[PDB]
Amino acid sequence: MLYELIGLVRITNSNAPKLEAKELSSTIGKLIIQNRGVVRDIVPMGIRYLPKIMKKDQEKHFRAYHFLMLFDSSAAVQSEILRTLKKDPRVIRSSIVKVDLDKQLDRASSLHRSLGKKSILELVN
Amino acid sequence: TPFITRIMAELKEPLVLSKGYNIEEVDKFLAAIESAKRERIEKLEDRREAILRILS
Amino acid sequence: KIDQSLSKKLPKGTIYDPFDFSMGRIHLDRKYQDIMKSGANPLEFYARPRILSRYVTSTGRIQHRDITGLSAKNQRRLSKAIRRCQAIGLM
RNA sequence: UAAUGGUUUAAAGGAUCCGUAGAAUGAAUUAUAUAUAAUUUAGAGUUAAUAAAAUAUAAUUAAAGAAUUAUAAUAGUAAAGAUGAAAUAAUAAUAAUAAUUAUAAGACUAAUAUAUGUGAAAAUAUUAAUUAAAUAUUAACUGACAUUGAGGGAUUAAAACUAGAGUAGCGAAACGGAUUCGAUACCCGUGUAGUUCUAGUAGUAAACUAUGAAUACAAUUAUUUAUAAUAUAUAUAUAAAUAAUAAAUGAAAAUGAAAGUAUUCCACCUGAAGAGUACGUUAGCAAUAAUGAAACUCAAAACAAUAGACGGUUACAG
Ligand SMILES: [Mg+2]
Ligand SMILES: [Mg+2]
Ligand SMILES: [Mg+2]
Ligand SMILES: [Mg+2]
Ligand SMILES: [Mg+2]
Ligand SMILES: [Mg+2]
Ligand SMILES: [Mg+2]
Ligand SMILES: [Mg+2]
Ligand SMILES: [Mg+2]
Ligand SMILES: [Mg+2]
Ligand SMILES: [Mg+2]
Ligand SMILES: [Mg+2]
Ligand SMILES: [Mg+2]
Ligand SMILES: [Mg+2]
Ligand SMILES: [Mg+2]
Ligand SMILES: [Mg+2]
Ligand SMILES: [Mg+2]
Ligand SMILES: [Mg+2]
Ligand SMILES: [Mg+2]
Repeated sequence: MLYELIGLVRITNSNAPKLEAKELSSTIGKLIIQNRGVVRDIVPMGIRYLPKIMKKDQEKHFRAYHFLMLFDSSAAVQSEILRTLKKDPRVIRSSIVKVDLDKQLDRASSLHRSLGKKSILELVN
Repeated sequence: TPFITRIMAELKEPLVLSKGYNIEEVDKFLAAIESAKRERIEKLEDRREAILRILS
Repeated sequence: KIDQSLSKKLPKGTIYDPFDFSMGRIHLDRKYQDIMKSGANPLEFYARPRILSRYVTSTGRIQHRDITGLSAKNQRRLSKAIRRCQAIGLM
């Protein structure tokens, strides 16, 4: 199954805000690939202000580093990834949505599919 | 009953691919793509492994 | 000067009639005054708060189909996308 | 001496579907005596392909959001709350109410929205995932394998019960304050059970479209809705739904593709009251649920419509 994760990583280190998101992506990608998975995209969204002052665990956030990860993995490991995301202080919000592959093996992320690039092959041409 | 068990076991075999693919055909097809590209190695192994993981 | 509402600006290169120089024309203009109104699937914009913040109110209430003018399918998809965006910490 | 009947509203559709028997019913051609046989694909199915969000439904797991209540603080001051107006044994000088923060807990799901839809019905609209089901059209395949369905089975709102958790709000009962001739009520305050979750029991609702299911057919229009084209235009064709109808039916109201024309199968009704009562039986922890009489009494009783009268009924004028 193809899945699209959209994480909202915290940025406490002001001088290098991307520092957290990089190691988040590294951890999740390592898990996926070591569990017979594949990572198709790690599309970075930017630093953005959250709509509200969201309180993950016992610390309040007003902004976060948004990032998207498109990855092919099985249901069990996808649940495991969601579990690790939900119990990580670094992550404020997380969400994994399926991308249906009944038509096409190759499919771009939601952002590129919205821009018009239906599959990764268009995105690389 | 033998039939149900054999069918389920054949489903559970390794290198079994979904969406009507066969591993023998897939390997031969990938080799044919590479030979045709020549006629007109670890990176190709990674491409093969990615394909087999997606189609597993 | 006069209020711009009471006056009519005839565009450039357009034909006109004497009727156009009248309050009837302005009144008739008042009475007879996009991305989702297309093949695009609104459910692909669930991670794009800027696009689908156009189809909500200042307080965030999804606009009725009478307002958005979308098809029933695209109204349903847009509402689903907006709710999903609200759930995933965007919006 | 009326069934040459009925069941939306007069008595009467089973809550729903699944399905067993049916001494119920049920396609086509040919041959031989209603059957047998061989053939066929129009019903009913299976598997793919293609298109579409098969998004909605069911279970499970993981999340989000506004608010409420309580607790603690901060500053600030005399009232607050409720009502038609007031008052409450437990609002406030022990600093309340209001405001601003911070913690905690339950329950619920604003907009979209039409329940459009999905589901057999009951139900079901905050998000995500897993699993399961559900669409149309083509291709190929089976060759009547179908329909309905007594008994039976399964599921089944709200209330209720048995255990164990939870209990913020709401709130039977109870206790008080009002109102009143009286209050046993409406209104106000505390508020137990319940409402929540887990495992069960129970199987009832105006479980309603007050309308059982299937099949064949019948004149139009307008909308959508979903496909298939053809080059926004064909006011584009083919389906379903919705709305208004023709005909038909009907006591009418009205129904309207069924309450029409027909066929098949099942359920149910036979004046009112006694009575969904008593007794018995079965089931259930119970509450109860199912099944379900008779005597006695009467010439009633009901439905639709008509014209008034009336209304602490609307609007408009004068
Ligand atoms: Mg007779
Ligand atoms: Mg009645
Ligand atoms: Mg009746
Ligand atoms: Mg019924
Ligand atoms: Mg009934
Ligand atoms: Mg809503
Ligand atoms: Mg049946
Ligand atoms: Mg309900
Ligand atoms: Mg209960
Ligand atoms: Mg208990
Ligand atoms: Mg409680
Ligand atoms: Mg109360
Ligand atoms: Mg009274
Ligand atoms: Mg009370
Ligand atoms: Mg039960
Ligand atoms: Mg009862
Ligand atoms: Mg009943
Ligand atoms: Mg009748
Ligand atoms: Mg009884």
